[PDB]
Amino acid sequence: NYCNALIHIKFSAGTEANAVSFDTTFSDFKEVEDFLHFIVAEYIQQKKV
Amino acid sequence: EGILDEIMFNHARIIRSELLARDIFQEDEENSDVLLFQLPTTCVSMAPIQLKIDLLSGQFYFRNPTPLLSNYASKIN
Repeated sequence: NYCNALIHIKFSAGTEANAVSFDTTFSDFKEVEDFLHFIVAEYIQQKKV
Repeated sequence: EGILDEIMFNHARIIRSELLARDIFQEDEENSDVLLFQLPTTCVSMAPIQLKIDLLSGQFYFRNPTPLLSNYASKIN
């Protein structure tokens, strides 16, 4: 609508080329930061396992 | 024009004072024409949202309304 910001996030885990692990939409930057932090923590845990 | 503006501001102030008396919106110290509504954005966050009154037609509006926020502002109107 020329003013609102919509962020579409597609995170594909390293399992398959088409098995999209997560695909979400966001309109609040705060939730964007929260989900980014959660994804970073999940990646760190995956690297720790 | 000045009389009309004074009547407009007085009506808006009366409505705002009624809302404050109902204790639904907290008082904004910085702006006397802005109402603060407490809403939790996340589980732990507890943040205020600024609602303002149109000086011309008198419909409540948010500063950066989300689609749900815009829908419920229209419902308020």
